Amino acid sequence: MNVSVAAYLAVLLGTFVPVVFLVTLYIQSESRKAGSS
Amino acid sequence: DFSAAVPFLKRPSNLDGTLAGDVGFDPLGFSDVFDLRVLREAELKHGRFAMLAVLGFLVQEVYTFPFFPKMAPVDAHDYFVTQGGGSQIIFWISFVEIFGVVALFELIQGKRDAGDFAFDPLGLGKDEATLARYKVAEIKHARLAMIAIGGFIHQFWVTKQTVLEQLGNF
Amino acid sequence: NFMLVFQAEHNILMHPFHQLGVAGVFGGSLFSAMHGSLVTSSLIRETTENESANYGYKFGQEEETYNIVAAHGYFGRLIFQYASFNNSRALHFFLGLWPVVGIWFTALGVMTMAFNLNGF
Amino acid sequence: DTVVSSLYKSLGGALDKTAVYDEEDQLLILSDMETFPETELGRRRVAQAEAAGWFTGNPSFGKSLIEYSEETKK
Amino acid sequence: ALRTRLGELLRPLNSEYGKVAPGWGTTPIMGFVMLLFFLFLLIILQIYNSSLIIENVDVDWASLG
Amino acid sequence: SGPNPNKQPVELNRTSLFWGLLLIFVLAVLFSSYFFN
Amino acid sequence: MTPSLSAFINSLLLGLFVVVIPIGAALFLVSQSDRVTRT
Amino acid sequence: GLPWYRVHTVVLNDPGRLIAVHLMHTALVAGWAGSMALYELAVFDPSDPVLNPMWRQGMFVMPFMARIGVTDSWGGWSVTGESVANPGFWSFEGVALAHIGLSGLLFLAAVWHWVYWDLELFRDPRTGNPALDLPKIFGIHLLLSGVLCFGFGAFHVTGAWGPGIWVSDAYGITGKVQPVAPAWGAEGFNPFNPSGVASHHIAAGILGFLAGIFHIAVRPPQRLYRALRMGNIETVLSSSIAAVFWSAFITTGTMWYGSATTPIELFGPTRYQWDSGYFQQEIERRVENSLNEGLNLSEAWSRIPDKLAFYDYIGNNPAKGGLFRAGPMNKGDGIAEAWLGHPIFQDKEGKELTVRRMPAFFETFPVILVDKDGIIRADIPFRRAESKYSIEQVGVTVSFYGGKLNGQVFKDAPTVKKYARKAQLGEVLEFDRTTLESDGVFRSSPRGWYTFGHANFALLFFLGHLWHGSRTLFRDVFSGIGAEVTEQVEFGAFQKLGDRSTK
Amino acid sequence: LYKDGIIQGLGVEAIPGAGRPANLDGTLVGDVGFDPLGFSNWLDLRWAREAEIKHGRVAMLAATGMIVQDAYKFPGFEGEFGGAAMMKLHNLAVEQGAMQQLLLWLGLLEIISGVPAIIQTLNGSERQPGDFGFDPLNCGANPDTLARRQLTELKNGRLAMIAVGGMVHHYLLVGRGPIEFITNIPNFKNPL
Ligand code: CLA
Ligand code: CLA
Ligand code: CLA
Ligand SMILES: CC1=C(C#C/C(C)=C/C=C/C(C)=C/C=C/C=C(C)/C=C/C=C(\C)C#CC2=C(C)C[C@@H](O)CC2(C)C)C(C)(C)C[C@H](O)C1
Ligand SMILES: CC1=C(C#C/C(C)=C/C=C/C(C)=C/C=C/C=C(C)/C=C/C=C(C)/C=C/C2=C(C)CCCC2(C)C)C(C)(C)C[C@H](O)C1
Ligand SMILES: CC1=C(C#C/C(C)=C/C=C/C(C)=C/C=C/C=C(C)/C=C/C=C(C)/C=C/C2=C(C)CCCC2(C)C)C(C)(C)C[C@H](O)C1
Ligand SMILES: CC1=CCCC(C)(C)[C@H]1/C=C/C(C)=C/C=C/C(C)=C/C=C/C=C(C)/C=C/C=C(C)/C=C/C1=C(C)CCCC1(C)C
Repeated sequence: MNVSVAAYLAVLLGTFVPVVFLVTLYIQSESRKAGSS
Repeated sequence: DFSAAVPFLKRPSNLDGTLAGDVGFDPLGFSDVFDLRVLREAELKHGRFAMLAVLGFLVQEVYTFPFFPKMAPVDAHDYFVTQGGGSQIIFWISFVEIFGVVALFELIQGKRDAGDFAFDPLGLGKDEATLARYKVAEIKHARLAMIAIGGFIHQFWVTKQTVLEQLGNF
Repeated sequence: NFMLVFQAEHNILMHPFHQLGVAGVFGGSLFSAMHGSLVTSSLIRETTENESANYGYKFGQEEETYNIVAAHGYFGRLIFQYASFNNSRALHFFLGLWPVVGIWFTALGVMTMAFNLNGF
Repeated sequence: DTVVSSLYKSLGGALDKTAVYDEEDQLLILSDMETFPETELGRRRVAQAEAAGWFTGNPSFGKSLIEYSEETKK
Repeated sequence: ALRTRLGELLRPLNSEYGKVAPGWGTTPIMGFVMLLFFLFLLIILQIYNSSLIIENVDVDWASLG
Repeated sequence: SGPNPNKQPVELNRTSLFWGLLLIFVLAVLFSSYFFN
Repeated sequence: MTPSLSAFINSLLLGLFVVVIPIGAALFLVSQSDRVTRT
Repeated sequence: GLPWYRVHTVVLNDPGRLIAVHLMHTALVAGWAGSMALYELAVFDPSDPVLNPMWRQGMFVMPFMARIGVTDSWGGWSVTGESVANPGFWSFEGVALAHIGLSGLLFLAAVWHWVYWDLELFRDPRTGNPALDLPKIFGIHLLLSGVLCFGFGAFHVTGAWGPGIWVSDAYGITGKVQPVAPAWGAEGFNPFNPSGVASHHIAAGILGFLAGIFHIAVRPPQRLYRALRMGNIETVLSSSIAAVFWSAFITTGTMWYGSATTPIELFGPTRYQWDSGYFQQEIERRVENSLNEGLNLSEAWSRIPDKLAFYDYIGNNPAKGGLFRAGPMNKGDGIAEAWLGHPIFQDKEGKELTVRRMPAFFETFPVILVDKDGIIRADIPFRRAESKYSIEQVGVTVSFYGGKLNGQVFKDAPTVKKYARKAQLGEVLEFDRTTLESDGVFRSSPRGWYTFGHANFALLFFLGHLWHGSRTLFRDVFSGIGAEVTEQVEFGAFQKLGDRSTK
Repeated sequence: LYKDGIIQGLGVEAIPGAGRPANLDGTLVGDVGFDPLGFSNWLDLRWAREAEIKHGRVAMLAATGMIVQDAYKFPGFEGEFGGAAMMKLHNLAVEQGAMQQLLLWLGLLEIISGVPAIIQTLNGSERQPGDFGFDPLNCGANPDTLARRQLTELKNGRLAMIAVGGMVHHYLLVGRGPIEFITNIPNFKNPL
């Protein structure tokens, strides 16, 4: 299969960057909830 | 109540009648929208330009200076925009008009009369009565020359005949 | 591939049961969007400006989270009064009915074109 | 009145002069939250739910950061 | 809170928040110019659409030269 | 110029975390077969 | 003036006198006749 | 707290921080412009402008530099094909570096405005709260826009104090940056008249300038102030998104259909030049008047420039690419090397057959050789059995005229079929498929990609305009509805909807 | 009002049995009480009569115009236009510019005299509608002569507008100019 090579970077980083963004937004929020108590 | 110049129209308010040649003629009513002194200065300046232009139009036709070539008045502008003189004249007019700007700023604050520059080099109209008659004569002749310069030039365009020529042969 | 071969051999698009299924799914989307829009539009104010409106509803609460009267009146003015479902239970029965009946009909249409009773 | 006066270039906008200051605060979200009285049936139902244990194990559920934070500070 | 030279220079340009002319103001001429601009947009749209063929206006690549 | 009164916290509850992770992973699944070509 | 330009100007005139002006006049008359109370 | 989709609303009522975020966005956009220019220059091949122009190499942002003056490089080459001896600073490289520097400066300004936010400029003297006098700020911005528009029209585009703009002939063969005099009158509204650009940018600019003087001077009416929520900045956001998607649709249309502001040698031809045979007709009339001058087919076709023959080719069509066929146009068919000439198809007797051309709609089109009147004469059959119009039965020969394959008369059926397949795609060319490892599937030119992107952005920004107009007009009920709604929404309670003075 | 209650005025009624319009009282001249389609309610009788009077004036000039232009073409104008009459003349005149100069000068009169006077009357000026001041011969000084005169200017002018129309319409239908049209009265033996 003559597939593209930057498509690996495209798929992997376009999955990674939003995923880490969501994980950071969740962890930040939880930390803040724990710190409030 | 009603302007003598335009009887069906009402008298324009700011045109009380003090200024020379004021016959209550302001149908569109610019005086109501802008300072009358600025408009009077513009009138006098344009009209003085036009009086000089009307005289020079004929004086050039009868007599063009020998050091310069003979061109009908309108054909000359294009000549001297290259000869060099055109620049000199328009240059000096700008120089005087900078002090004209300063005088206009005085006019806005009311420290100077409209169309007044104390030019009585030879004390012609030094009489109060005469200066009035002269002020009336000046504004009329200016208002006439505004029409005359436009006619002269526009006639050359539609008919290649310096006014003196055209009048001679219609 | 199965779609294209089915259309080639049976003309499912012209078969009226598939058209009922298309009506079912399109109407399901229409009524889903409409019902969600009207419930979200008439949410009772229970939330501050720096807070998501969804937190105005507490799980297991007894009171309604939105004004049925406001949504009903808005939809009545939108089309005409008689069209609106003033009853909520009838509304939700209709919501459950339209797509279920549409998909029943299109499933039955495929079942009948299995035995080669084709579209028009 | 005149043509130029009619447009009232001089009078600010043709109809515009002496402008007032608008009072309404256009960037203002209403905040009149409504209180719903607790019925007797509601008290019975929450009593059963608390006996079963529905009010424990996740005290922050259904609450925003700000709401739960202000609650935890009482 | 902070006062600066440019802030002082530009303060008159941000000192009339909420100042409104009373009544309808200039809305009639606003609507008239709206009508005129609508007509202009319609004219140019129909020109390129070639529903409004104007003499000496050849809407084509060949008009370039 | 001192503390900003417009500072606000930001949150992402766990349900929203799972929704976002699911959206990103499914978009990756859908568009990977088109990026590789 | 090309035929297309004449057609365009005529279309504007008929849009005025067949759609805009009739609807506006009807709205004005009906709004002035059937008036709300206690406004 | 503030959910992830409301996070940028904290800066709604903080004008200094709003200027900061606008500055950061501007910095990022300028940095993108510079970086894209640098990458394009890194991957650009300026050797061959006639068979490997900018638009064949996937050059998206460089044509916009070349459109309004920047046609030279510090490396001693020009997009027009000439060799530059003494390039100025404002080359492609200089423009890129200037954009990067502006990005850095805008970033620093964003940092300063983010830190120093509490300025007295943003605080209302009457109330002391942070505020923006949006109607007057608009007048100031409209003054600036009018001044810039008039300056661009009067100095840059006319070349009085600028380079001018890109102007080209009818067929994209001889194009260059040059001044354009303003076309006052109806001819300025021809979209394919470049002069109409100057006439626009002067006149419109003047009106914009005058409009600025109005909006700084004249306060809004109270009626429009309360109706449009002029004290709410989200009104400005909604109206700006509205105007922005309007402009996006207009630019999309002028890109796809073409105009004087989208030259073909900067963005490739349009689909409609292929559909109408725009270049085929020109080549045909050129060779026809050459034949009328006494020349023969070989000489007549040899006078056709390679660039014009290159335009008459379906691979250059923007309507042949694909959504996920990514990269330069050279990544598809290949890098064009040479033109093999016109393949006249002399049938067995000597009649001139012609291969029917592929329409853009069809991914694969049958090879049929229609007659002069067009009855099908020969074709490449799918089913060979019981074949009537096979080239074997009819008998066809390919005589090449012009190009590198000039004066060659192939008369075997196989070699006739091979060039019938090529003639199906318009003019026949030689391609290098090894430099970029091309895969033989057509791509879209920058014209098509611009059209795609900006059409989608225009639709999405229509959605955004709807959303923000809804928000600014429904600010009071943002968090939800109160108890007042129940009384007014009853049928017949009030004579007029909403108003409660009625009944 | 000349013969108020006799030829003009309240008592009179163009369509008797039908009430005098609500806004058509006595003062306006030429009020026989005829506003069948009730424009009076929606329109400013001021603008109304500015128009009626103006029209009737341009219509009289125009009617006489056509009638004279068919007896005595000024020779120079005649030679340039080659005997063209009515519409065709307008087409050729618009070429020699005759009609272009006329447009410029009448429009200049309007922008100088007509428009500002309209703004004033419609807002309190005592310059009653159509009352530009034009009495060079001061033909009427009597408060009486002048009423008869205003009524006659309105009415002679209405015949004017009806007839300009007829002359033009007849000219389109049949070739002849108005002096020509009465002669060859059937006018259908040759469209001309
Ligand atoms: C004499 C002076 C002068 C001259 C010569 C021109 C010349 C021009 N103007 Mg104009 N213009 C002038 C003065 C002048 N202008 C002034 C004083 C102003 C006021 C500031 C304007 C304002 C103005 C605007 C706002 C526009 C022009 C445009 C144009 C161009 C028209 C040809 C073209 O390519 O249209 C191509 C564009 C059109 C024909 C406009 C299409 C309009 C429709 C209604 C858009 C519909 C969009 C809608 C959302 C789509 C929905 C459906 C879709 C999704 C399927 C041309 C360069 C147009 C332009 O920029 O073109 C590139 C344009 O849009 N001018
Ligand atoms: C609207 C603006 C625009 C336009 C019209 C173009 C046009 C072009 N660019 Mg691009 N480009 C842009 C913006 C734009 N660019 C930006 C902002 C960047 C910076 C990142 C680049 C960076 C860039 C590079 C580095 C290159 C190009 C190149 C090209 C050319 C080929 C396009 C292509 O193959 O697309 C292919 C597009 C796709 C395969 C996807 C399109 C379909 C949609 C949008 C996908 C959406 C997926 C969605 C987000 C979900 C993902 C989920 C995730 C979890 C995986 C063409 C001339 C090439 C060229 O020839 O350069 C010389 C090239 O090498 N561009
Ligand atoms: C320049 C135009 C513009 C501006 C200034 C704003 C500004 C705003 N919008 Mg947005 N909006 C726009 C266009 C714009 N919008 C458009 C075109 C749409 C239609 C899709 C929307 C739809 C929209 C909605 C539905 C909502 C907003 C909201 C908001 C507010 C908060 C958004 C936020 O914090 O996002 C934070 C965003 C993120 C943390 C991540 C977003 C990632 C995106 C989806 C993908 C990657 C984008 C990429 C990097 C860059 C795009 C390039 C560009 C050329 C398109 C804010 C006032 C919210 C609001 O009103 O709150 C009160 C809200 O709910 N907007
Ligand atoms: C009532 C009224 C109004 C009005 C009005 C109306 C309808 C007014 C109509 C006015 C008319 C009909 C005016 C005609 C003027 C003709 C002139 C000056 C001819 C010039 C000829 C020349 C120079 C010549 C020539 C020649 C040349 C050069 C070349 C030769 O080979 C030929 C030739 C010899 C022919 C308005 C609308 C304002 C409203 C207002 O409320 C009052
Ligand atoms: C272009 C150009 C050049 C130039 C130039 C120059 C010097 C141009 C100058 C043009 C001028 C001065 C034109 C004046 C026009 C006046 C008009 C129409 C007045 C009408 C008044 C009327 C009808 C009055 C009416 C009236 C009123 C209101 C009140 C009283 C009654 C009535 C009399 C009826 C060059 C030669 C330098 C060459 C260069 O390459 C470019
Ligand atoms: C110059 C030019 C052209 C032109 C032109 C021109 C000059 C056109 C002029 C057109 C005019 C003046 C039309 C008038 C029509 C009047 C009508 C129908 C009146 C009916 C009245 C009735 C029924 C009254 C009835 C009544 C009567 C009797 C008794 C009392 C009750 C009452 C209801 C009042 C073109 C178009 C050819 C183009 C060319 O290139 C250039
Ligand atoms: C994900 C996705 C969605 C839709 C579109 C698309 C498919 C293309 C894709 C991509 C989208 C987007 C928005 C991509 C945009 C990329 C951007 C904005 C990249 C940014 C580039 C900016 C750069 C280098 C800036 C360089 C700046 C530098 C050195 C500054 C340095 C300096 C500083 C800081 C101080 C002064 C001195 C100096 C040296 C100038």
